[PDB]
Amino acid sequence: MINIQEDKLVSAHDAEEILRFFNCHDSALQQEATTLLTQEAHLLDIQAYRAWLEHCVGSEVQYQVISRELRAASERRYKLNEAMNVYNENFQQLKVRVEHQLDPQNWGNSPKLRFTRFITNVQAAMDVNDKELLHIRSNVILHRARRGNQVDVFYAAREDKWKRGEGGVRKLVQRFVDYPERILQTHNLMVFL
Amino acid sequence: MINIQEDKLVSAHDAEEILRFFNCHDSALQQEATTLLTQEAHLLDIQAYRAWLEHCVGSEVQYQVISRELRAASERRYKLNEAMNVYNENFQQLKVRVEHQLDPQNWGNSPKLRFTRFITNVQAAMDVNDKELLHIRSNVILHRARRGNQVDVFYAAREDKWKRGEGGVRKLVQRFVDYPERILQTHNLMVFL
Amino acid sequence: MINIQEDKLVSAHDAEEILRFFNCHDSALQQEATTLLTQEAHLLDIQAYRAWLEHCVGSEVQYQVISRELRAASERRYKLNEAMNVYNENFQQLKVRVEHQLDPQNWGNSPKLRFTRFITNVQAAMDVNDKELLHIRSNVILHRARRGNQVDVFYAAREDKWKRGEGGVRKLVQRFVDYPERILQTHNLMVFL
Amino acid sequence: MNYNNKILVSESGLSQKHLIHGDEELFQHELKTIFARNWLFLTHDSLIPAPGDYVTAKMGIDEVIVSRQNDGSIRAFLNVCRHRGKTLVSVEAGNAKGFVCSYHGWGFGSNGELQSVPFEKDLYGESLNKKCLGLKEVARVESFHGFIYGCFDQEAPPLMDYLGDAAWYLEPMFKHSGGLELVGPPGKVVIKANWKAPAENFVGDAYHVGWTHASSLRSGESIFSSLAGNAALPPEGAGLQMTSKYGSGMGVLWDGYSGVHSADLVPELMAFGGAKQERLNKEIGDVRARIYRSHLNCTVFPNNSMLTCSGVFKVWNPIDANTTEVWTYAIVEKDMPEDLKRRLADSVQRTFGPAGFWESDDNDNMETASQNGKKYQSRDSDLLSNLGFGEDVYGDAVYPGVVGKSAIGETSYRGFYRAYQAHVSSSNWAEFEHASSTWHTELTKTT
Amino acid sequence: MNYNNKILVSESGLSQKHLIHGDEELFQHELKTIFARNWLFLTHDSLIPAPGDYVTAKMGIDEVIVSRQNDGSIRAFLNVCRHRGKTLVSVEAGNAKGFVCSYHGWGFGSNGELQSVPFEKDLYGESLNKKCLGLKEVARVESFHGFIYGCFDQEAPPLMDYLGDAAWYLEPMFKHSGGLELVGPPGKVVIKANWKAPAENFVGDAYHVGWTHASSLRSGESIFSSLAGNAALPPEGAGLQMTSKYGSGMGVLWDGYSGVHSADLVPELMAFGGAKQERLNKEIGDVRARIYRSHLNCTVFPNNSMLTCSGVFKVWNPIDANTTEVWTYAIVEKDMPEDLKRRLADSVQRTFGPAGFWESDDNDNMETASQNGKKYQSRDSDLLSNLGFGEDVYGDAVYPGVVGKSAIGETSYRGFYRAYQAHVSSSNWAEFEHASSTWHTELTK
Amino acid sequence: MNYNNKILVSESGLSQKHLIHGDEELFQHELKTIFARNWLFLTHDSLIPAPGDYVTAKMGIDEVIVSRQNDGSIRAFLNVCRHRGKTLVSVEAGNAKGFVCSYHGWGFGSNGELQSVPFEKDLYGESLNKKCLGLKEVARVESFHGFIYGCFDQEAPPLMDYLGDAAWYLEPMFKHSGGLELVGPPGKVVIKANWKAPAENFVGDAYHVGWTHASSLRSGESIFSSLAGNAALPPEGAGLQMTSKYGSGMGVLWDGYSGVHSADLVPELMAFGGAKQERLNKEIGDVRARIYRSHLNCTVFPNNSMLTCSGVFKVWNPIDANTTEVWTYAIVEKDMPEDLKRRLADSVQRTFGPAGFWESDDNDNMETASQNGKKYQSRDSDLLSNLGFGEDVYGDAVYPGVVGKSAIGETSYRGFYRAYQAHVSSSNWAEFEHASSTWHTELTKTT
Ligand code: FES
Ligand code: FES
Ligand code: FES
Ligand SMILES: [Fe+3]
Ligand SMILES: [Fe+3]
Ligand SMILES: [Fe+3]
Repeated sequence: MINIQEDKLVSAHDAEEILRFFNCHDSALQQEATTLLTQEAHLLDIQAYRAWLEHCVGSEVQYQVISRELRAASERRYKLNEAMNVYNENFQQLKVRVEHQLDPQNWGNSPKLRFTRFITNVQAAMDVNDKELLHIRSNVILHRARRGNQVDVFYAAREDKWKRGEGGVRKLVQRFVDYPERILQTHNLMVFL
Repeated sequence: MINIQEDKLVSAHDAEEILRFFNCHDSALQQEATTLLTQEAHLLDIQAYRAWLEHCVGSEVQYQVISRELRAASERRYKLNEAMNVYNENFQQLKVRVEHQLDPQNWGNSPKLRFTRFITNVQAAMDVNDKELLHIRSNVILHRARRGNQVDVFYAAREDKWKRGEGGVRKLVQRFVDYPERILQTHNLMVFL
Repeated sequence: MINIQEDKLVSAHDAEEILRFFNCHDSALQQEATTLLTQEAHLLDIQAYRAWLEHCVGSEVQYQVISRELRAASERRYKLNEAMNVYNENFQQLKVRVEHQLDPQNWGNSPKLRFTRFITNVQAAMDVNDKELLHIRSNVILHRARRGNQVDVFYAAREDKWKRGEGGVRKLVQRFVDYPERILQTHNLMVFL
Repeated sequence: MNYNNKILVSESGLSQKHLIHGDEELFQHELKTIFARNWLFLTHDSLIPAPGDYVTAKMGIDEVIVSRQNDGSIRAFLNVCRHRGKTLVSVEAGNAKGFVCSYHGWGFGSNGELQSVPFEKDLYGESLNKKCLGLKEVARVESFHGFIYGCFDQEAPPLMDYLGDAAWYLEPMFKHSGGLELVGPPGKVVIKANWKAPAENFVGDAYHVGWTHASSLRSGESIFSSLAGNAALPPEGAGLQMTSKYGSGMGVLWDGYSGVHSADLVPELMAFGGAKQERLNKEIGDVRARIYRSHLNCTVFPNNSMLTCSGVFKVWNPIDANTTEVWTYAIVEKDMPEDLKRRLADSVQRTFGPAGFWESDDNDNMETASQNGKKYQSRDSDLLSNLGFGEDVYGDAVYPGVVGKSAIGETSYRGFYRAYQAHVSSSNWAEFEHASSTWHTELTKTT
Repeated sequence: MNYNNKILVSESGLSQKHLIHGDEELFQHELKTIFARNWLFLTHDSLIPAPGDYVTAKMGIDEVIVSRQNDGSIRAFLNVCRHRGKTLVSVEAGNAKGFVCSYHGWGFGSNGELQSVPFEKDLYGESLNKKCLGLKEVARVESFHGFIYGCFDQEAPPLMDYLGDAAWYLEPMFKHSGGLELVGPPGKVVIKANWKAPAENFVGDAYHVGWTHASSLRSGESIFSSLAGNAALPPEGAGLQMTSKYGSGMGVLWDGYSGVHSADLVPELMAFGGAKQERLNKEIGDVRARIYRSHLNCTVFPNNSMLTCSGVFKVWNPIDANTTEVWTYAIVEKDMPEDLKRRLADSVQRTFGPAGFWESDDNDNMETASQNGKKYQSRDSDLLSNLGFGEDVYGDAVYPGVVGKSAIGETSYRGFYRAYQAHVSSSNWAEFEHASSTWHTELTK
Repeated sequence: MNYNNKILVSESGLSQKHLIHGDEELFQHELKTIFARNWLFLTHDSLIPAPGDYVTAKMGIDEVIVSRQNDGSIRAFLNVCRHRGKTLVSVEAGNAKGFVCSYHGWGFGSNGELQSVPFEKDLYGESLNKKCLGLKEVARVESFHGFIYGCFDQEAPPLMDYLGDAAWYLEPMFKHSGGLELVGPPGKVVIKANWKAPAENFVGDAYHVGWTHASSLRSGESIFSSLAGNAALPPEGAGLQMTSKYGSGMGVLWDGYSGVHSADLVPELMAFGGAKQERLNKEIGDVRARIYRSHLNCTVFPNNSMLTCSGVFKVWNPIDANTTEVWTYAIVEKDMPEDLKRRLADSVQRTFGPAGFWESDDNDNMETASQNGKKYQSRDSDLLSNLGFGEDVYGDAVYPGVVGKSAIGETSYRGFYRAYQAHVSSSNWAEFEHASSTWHTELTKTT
């Protein structure tokens, strides 16, 4: 496992997550995970946000994207809020964002936007305590193009928890992203990672 | 399934395509599809275009890449040609392009180009009527580098149809791409997506 | 197979490599390969370089990244050194690089760097002669972000050999990269591809 | 371009040349006459509360280190080593008593002094005069109820005088509320717009809200929802606009204490602000206590904007004429319950942050107005800001400054651009003063 | 640089300074003296056929809305709101009777008029004079057999006169064929070249084809295939070159009606052109009917180029001195069978579009000649355009303009850069006309 | 700016204005007075040994073709076709007798002559005067022990005279060792720094090593390991610094023959250099034979740097004021064992190439000092280069040039920037010569 006293660049949080996947790499879980992420990305890419909300997102979801302030690697005293939430949404907050996307007076969505998502590095592992809860980690490259020559590419690691709800449908109950570029160079972060 | 009267951003064509894959996600087909796309990308990356034409492309292929004109989300009256063809090729048109690539007086191919292709999000589903015909969807990031500091990166979703020919070899019979950036910023689109 | 007298753009080296994977595409090998590369990418991304050295890299490793001089497609006389080695490391040379990364006086690692790796196109095939030796080929997109608005994306094809050591753990014994952009536009190539 | 003569801004601020949003040469001239001369937002007490706490901030295109000293005061210094010009600090915030240059290891104090040089005695012997080699210091650093501003020009007016008539409107929320705190870290995003496009938008633009933000109004169910798509006009007496001598101004929307927050937060915010308003009636009177819980859309000249009550606090950091780095913080009243502070801070970022659904509606507006200022046929065109002109007053018995007595207008644009044109055509503060001696008369002219 | 005194183009157009492809200050001066003064391609009747139809287009770096009015006329306006300068329209084409600015909701008509302002009566009262707040209009808008051009300078010559002697060569295909239609949408790509590189290449460069395009000629088996790799020279009398007062010019390659199309389309095209040429002999005589079915490589000054018969139609939209956004459309004769139109249009994009295998052979030529114009030691170097000089005539009995009587030459470069130099060193059309009073004498010197 | 009057470098080179690393207009003036005027590194005999061998190289921002002629001489030509200006050659190296432009097919010889034009007789007839249409030629091409430099200005001093006093220090390794060879292909990387930042760093900066390279020093176990993190100072008499009339200069670190190379290579290198030194004692005396096996950090004015003994050879190719394309080669002694040459070359790239762990430690130093030179408050600030000033000598009996007798100092900065300021404010070589008539006196002023 990771010895974070010797591996001095590793955070405690990163060491915990890798411990969860380096053990169990079950083949049926991998294929389920891959299928879930590929279908979720397809829905999002064709801008079927209502369907995304209905079929992929759990009602107890926490959908969070943070931006972490840059601090000295040796910092030990300064302890004010470390991060801000770019997203920190519940299901109703997502629904407001979906309504705003589909409103015909959302002027920025004419001409229609073009989205293409590339999902890779999928890892899946069942939670020890909650046997209906699956931890899925994956990485995404998201390309958004619009209005002729505006092109914005987002990159990120996604730490998800997916849970069987009713129907036996595994739905997103937590997504956590620590956005890797501190200063966004994509005009905004108005995309669903 | 997608209700495009509620999911107002979705096109009819995109709603059709997702219907085909959200049902059948057969493991053997996925593995076959992944192998096909990985080997096709490998051949193309090392610039083995004759072998690509021989082993991956069907004689009845339609190889098409469009660029669609940007129109108002609420447009209903203007109905002139919506898209132009960046590619719209039959087998013989592909052969002309492959001869042009391998000709020693193709001055643009010296120093040799470098190509690296990233294929993700593979989905596969058998056609309902033609049981020899497999629908494969995948996304590609294509990196092209040349002449020291020229770097062009292409991004797209590919809708394919692959068919068993003779030998039992599954070959490309249709590729359709709706290129996501309307104004290209890569100097040209002279690569095979 | 590739006929390099007809497929004139293909190098002899590229022809050989594709011959090794176009035959054997064993499913258990593919999953093992995929798991190896995903875990290796995970360790590198969280900057657990000691753990990477301990669990993924063999003691006989040759870790090599070249930059190849741009020459005429038709060149046949000039035969001086074709490539320089950006990396060409043994285990001890990797260890010095890992110490340098973890040293607290490595000023360029404060604020902490952010790394995300996207591994695709995984191919695996057992060596004909050494039955403990697995050839793995994969492509990588490496995103490196730091200091607010510095963003460097690296793209490459990796030709690896992974060997079972003691414990039955498959470890890296050779990585070869021919870096596709001649002039680097990422400030340096100080990342582990 | 001759900046002494060129009329970039017409008389009374009624129109501006479109090239002001695109001309790179004027951008470089603003670095001299706007950003080297005026008061620029640095940080808040709440971000550097203890001795040695520091943040890095931009002042125009320069970067400074802002540090809490041992005696409680705040000093700010160029983030540039005095030896061979390396950037001294490469993080956004921390705590330290000194900053060591990683090039040759020169050690500076938190007080900007050059305290050590590696091997001084063997290398420089006695030749190095360390007293003259302290970090270049920001001459003026002052506070407005914990909000810290800096200015490189020692002749600038005191910060309170620079706020002019605008301070009166801000004081109910900034001061009589008990005080605000700034919630960090800020969201940071680069837009392809001139810094003046968002600055003008926040200073005085209530006109755009129902049309630009129609979808955000309709999806969120905030108190201004009924404006979506211009379905209704705010009622007679819904608010006011003001502007001041040094350029700051704002719009006032009476009673809108929950601002842009969605329905989920409305009831708690309205209850909290109504209760505090009831206590402030006795301390500062009915009018000021009502300003406290009224939504203020303000720009503090040149490039610091805010929405009181919504709690949005913005810095439009200039990069070049079509590039601006937007920093977004939340401002919260110190005596709110901690849970409500957190939710309000999240809600500020949800609406106006990097993935803000309201802020994203504004991108195309800002970016194309700015980029069209580079286009040949638009450089010499006039951007109009005449709405309400002829009805503004000065010297009113209740509301100070140049005031327009209606919620929707362009009063604040006119005062912003009048001060802008006076800076750009002046060499120093004295000349600005001379050019501004009839400022309120020029702005109320036809009235 | 003093543009009144700087010789950028030498006498008779024989050479130009290499900095004209790289200097940003001269690019900014070209906006004033080239792109605010001359006629620039906007659209065709076939892309805005019905009342309300509109497209956006560039005019230099400015962007305009080009709209079909209710009376059948066409007006073009700057795509910029009269209030606080937002871009009014953000799509490339559509149909509407008005355009609403999404910033504050000002509503403009298709005719440019400010028709409504949200809550005008409560906010502006009677103060807003909407009649003075219409969209800034393009002063001159004129058609050439359906091809619509605009010009911001009211003093420009009429479009027909500005075409001067080039119109004669274009009329067989544009007018006597029955008329062309433009097939949209255009492919759009950005290249790292000056807008003059491709414009000069299309106006007069038949020299480069056999060498630059050797691989495309050999792969596709088009009618010029035997030129690949300079294996042959076009025969004596294979074509001609011409140039005209205001800058437009072109090369003629006798009889090459299938132009650059590969062997799959050759026979149908050649049959279609041969049959129409047979009918046009009676209408407009043997010479003009043969020009109809001959390959014309033309540039309409400054930055619109075309290949008739191949059916390539290009706009070289300037972005900066080393950046150009290339728009590629297809042009097709209205009376061809629809299936042959479609195949011809796909073929135009296959050879010269965004993934054109011919156009892609030209990128390094255009981009490195342009970028080398910034390099210190090349700024003051001379780019040569003297091939054929001393052999051009004017006033010929059959072919009008300054004409060089052979297929490969640089006559059209010299006319293009003579007109370019007279605009750059002139403040208005009157001074251009005074600098061009001996234009054909300077070119045939 | 007026560059006769504009004084960018103070007297005796003690300080420079920080805008020299960021001003785009000064960069364009450096193209005229630095890069069109001085000698620039092209290539080595070892990379173009046979007739027809050629490489492309940059000279400032221009690109040239450097070709070995049939008579064994070397000629260099602008890489630009004489017709319509296309780049002629698009590869980095090869062997050919001629170069054909792929635009219209003009064929040029290896000697720059226009030899053929497609269909000349039928198209041009007798009108084309091919003799006047040869490739524009670099006027001056000279060799220093196989190292080939080019200069566009025919008035320049001979290369040996331009090396001035620095040639004495280089000659033990470049000439009396039996000669060096350059190992190609170079690593090529773009950094966001001004070309002067690395040039200054290599010419004279021993001061930064222990602090900037602390982690490299401590991870690899080279002969300078004990300097890591400023734990130790090099002993009295550890080295020296020098500078010369035309700007070239260098530090000397006595006996450091294995240079930056890690423990793996140290013993072999130390044995090889000691043995060669022992034979050189008799040929050139003790002092020069010790200079041979002593580490030299040198910049050959303006933008060629090297580390002898470490074997690093660099070209800092200017792109714009904050962009430089860095070329890295290895230099090895021709009589070393081939297997040693290979390991030394890989070790050069390991420490200073594209993924060099030492070179990477310098990036932030170079890039932020360069980029801060664009910032408004730092343009007119002074970068200091006064360490050791007042102790330099000239005319010493053993060590020629302007010499500072200690390992750590800024003597070589002063001489680099003195020559820089004399070029920038002159129109030609005669004026540089007039401005440099008291060059050593100005540099040793207070000694
Ligand atoms: S640049 Fe800071 S100590 Fe030298
Ligand atoms: S900018 Fe168009 S209505 Fe205001
Ligand atoms: S540009 Fe070189 S032959 Fe014409
Ligand atoms: Fe807004
Ligand atoms: Fe061509
Ligand atoms: Fe260093």
